[PDB]
Amino acid sequence: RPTVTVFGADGKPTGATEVLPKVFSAPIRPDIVKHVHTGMAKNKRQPYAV
Amino acid sequence: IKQLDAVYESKKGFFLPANIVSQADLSRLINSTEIQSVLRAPKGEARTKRAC
Amino acid sequence: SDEIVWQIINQQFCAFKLKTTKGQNFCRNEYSVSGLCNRQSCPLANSRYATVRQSPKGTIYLYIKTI
Amino acid sequence: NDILVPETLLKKRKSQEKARAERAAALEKRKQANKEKRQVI
Amino acid sequence: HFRKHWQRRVRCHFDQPGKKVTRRLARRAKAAALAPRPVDKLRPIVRCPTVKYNRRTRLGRGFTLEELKAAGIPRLLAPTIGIAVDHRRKNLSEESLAANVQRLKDYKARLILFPRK
Amino acid sequence: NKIRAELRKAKAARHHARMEQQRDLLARKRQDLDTRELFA
Amino acid sequence: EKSMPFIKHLASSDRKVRTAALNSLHAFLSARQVASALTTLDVLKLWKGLFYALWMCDRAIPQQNLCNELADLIWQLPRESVATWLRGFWATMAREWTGIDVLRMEKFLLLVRRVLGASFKWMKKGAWDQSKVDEVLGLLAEWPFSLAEEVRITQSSEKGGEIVQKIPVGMRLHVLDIWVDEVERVGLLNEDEEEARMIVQRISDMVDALEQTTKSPAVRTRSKDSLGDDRLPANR
Amino acid sequence: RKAPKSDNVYLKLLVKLYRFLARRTEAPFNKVVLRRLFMSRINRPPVSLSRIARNLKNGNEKKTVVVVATVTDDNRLLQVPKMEVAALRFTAKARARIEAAGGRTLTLDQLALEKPTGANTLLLRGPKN
RNA sequence: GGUUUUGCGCGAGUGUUUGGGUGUAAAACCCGCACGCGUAAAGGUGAGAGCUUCGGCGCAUCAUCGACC
Ligand SMILES: [Zn+2]
Repeated sequence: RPTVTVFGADGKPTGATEVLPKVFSAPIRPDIVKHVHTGMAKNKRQPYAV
Repeated sequence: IKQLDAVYESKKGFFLPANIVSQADLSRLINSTEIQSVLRAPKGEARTKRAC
Repeated sequence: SDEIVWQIINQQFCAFKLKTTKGQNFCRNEYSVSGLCNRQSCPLANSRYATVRQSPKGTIYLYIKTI
Repeated sequence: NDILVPETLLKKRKSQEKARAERAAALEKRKQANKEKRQVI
Repeated sequence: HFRKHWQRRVRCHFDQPGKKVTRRLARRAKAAALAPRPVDKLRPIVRCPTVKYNRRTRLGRGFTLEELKAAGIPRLLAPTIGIAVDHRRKNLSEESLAANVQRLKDYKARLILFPRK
Repeated sequence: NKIRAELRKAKAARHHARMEQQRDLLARKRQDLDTRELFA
Repeated sequence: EKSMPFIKHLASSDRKVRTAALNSLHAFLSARQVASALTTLDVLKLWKGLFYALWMCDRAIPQQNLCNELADLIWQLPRESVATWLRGFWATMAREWTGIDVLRMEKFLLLVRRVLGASFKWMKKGAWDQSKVDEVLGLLAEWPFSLAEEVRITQSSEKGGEIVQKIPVGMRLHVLDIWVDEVERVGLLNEDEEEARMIVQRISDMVDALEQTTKSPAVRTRSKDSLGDDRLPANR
Repeated sequence: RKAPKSDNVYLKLLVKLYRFLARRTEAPFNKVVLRRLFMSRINRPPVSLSRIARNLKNGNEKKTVVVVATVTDDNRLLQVPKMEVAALRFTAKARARIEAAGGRTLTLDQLALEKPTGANTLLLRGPKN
């Protein structure tokens, strides 16, 4: 799809449209997302020991 | 949405990756006029009748 | 990209998926013809779809989704 | 307002028609070969 | 290489995000005191010693006395206007001299000076 | 000392060889119907 | 350059916006001074937005009326620019043949049949205009029934660029299955007319050339079956 | 085998495509491409632009060179001939150098769409170890 | 810290996270010079997968004779 419609403050279409960027046509890779998200969620962690 | 093209261009050392598949709709790949014209006749059905 | 959408739903996660120990999986989507999580009856993976639903006034409607 | 048949469906029906006449012809070829085999055995 | 007690002398770095905040606050604390002035003093352009890094060029410690006098900056004024001064370094070639009295001349063009009282 | 000279010169020539390769990759990387322009 | 502010609206998600832009493209083609000066670069912009006009249309009976409306646009144009318009259609639909998914392919296969059906209708005035004959069939020799795998667009100069468009095999196999159906519809298969037998023959010789000189096995079997149909004058 | 080792959804999509083409076509090309899709990374070595060019040095030009691997660029090759390469992945320099010479880049699903039986193709494999 | 194998990104290059910038603040996002490892500093014949205008091309790899330092 070339364009995406821009909606107004009232919820109705304004009449202006924007072109969808190329990042929305990128590959969708669940294996990549899962691998990064597993290590990403570890990066906030705060150490514990006895 | 205007900036989305720019922020992904300004990322050095990275470009928008090329997919290994151009048409991800597999039904179009298989149920096409070009593929279906060249196939062999079907050797059987989905359910095989018990012979003996 | 209907095959890619099925690969995320079936293998990874679906919010409408009910898993039982009895061997069959169930679909909690209200727009499903059969409450089962197979490929032929997924409202999400199938861009073109049909279902039949009942309004509380008693009227039966045919819901058709096009791509 | 007639809603004509999809174009890809037309190619199925032509392919299905050739397959049915082929199966019908191969059935009669198989039947006549079986009749001759019962006499020869 | 764990023959000695490496258990008693192991140092982690969980203060790495916290030390960066302190270091950036120290640069902000310094710039509150020296409010119109830059944080860091001006430094000269020098050539790296060895044969491996002869072709590269880095910032030195301070400007030579001959570089300051050629630029027109008095020696006793330079530490008070943001110019670092090195008495140990010598020039030894006209290429080291000309690169630095261009740098000090470029510093003076971009410098705005306010009177004493 | 002529031996220790040419080990030092070899390491210097190895480092200068890498830096020339970095520049050459930069030089190589330097060397209306579109959808973002038609529907703009 | 030409002002074409309606190509943006042909891609809108609202049908009344798209209908207004399609009515606006009627006005652009009607203006005979601008329409006589349409370039190859100019028509490639139009058929791209016309492609997304059909790409967005929703239900079946809307799809058929739009396909017919896009077919009856050749009559709107002047005679000087009819050849480049059909060049735009075959070049655009070459660029996006694989990129259409399996559910939207039905309405675009109908669009090729309706446009090729309109081309054989246009060539009517020997009761057939020979100047129109070499244009439609010559453009049928360039994209569908070609002997080269690529078609060169525009001319090489200091003011021009470079567009080389491969003809996909799937386009060849579609025109092969619909070309007899279209020459029957407008009436080339009347056996009495000597001019009509000439036009049927020269495309029949054209596909027979594609039979013996292709390398795709898919084209080889599909072109043989198109020759072997009973409605053709030779096989009757 | 029974299943690809990969977790790419698109690589499983190509195996589904080439399981069908191996089953419903006599062509041995579809059988070997399917077997190379099941392979691991060390069993799919990359092919340089130079290795493709030296298998085109005979009258093998105007053949779709097909490689089930990643095509890499060779800086030791100064001139790249015109060629239609079909592969899994192209590196950024390799894709640009193929396109600058007037050549063309394919994916394996586009290859099966254009030549399903592998007609007039040229299969290449990368150097082992 | 070695090593083998699978998945993944990039590819003759690769590695943001010592550090700097920024922040909804131990997250996320960005990268200036270095640095580690690596790369750099075309022959015949015969088999051979695959293709084929059925004439023939011939991957990888092996073997045999050559070429050059
Ligand atoms: Zn489901």
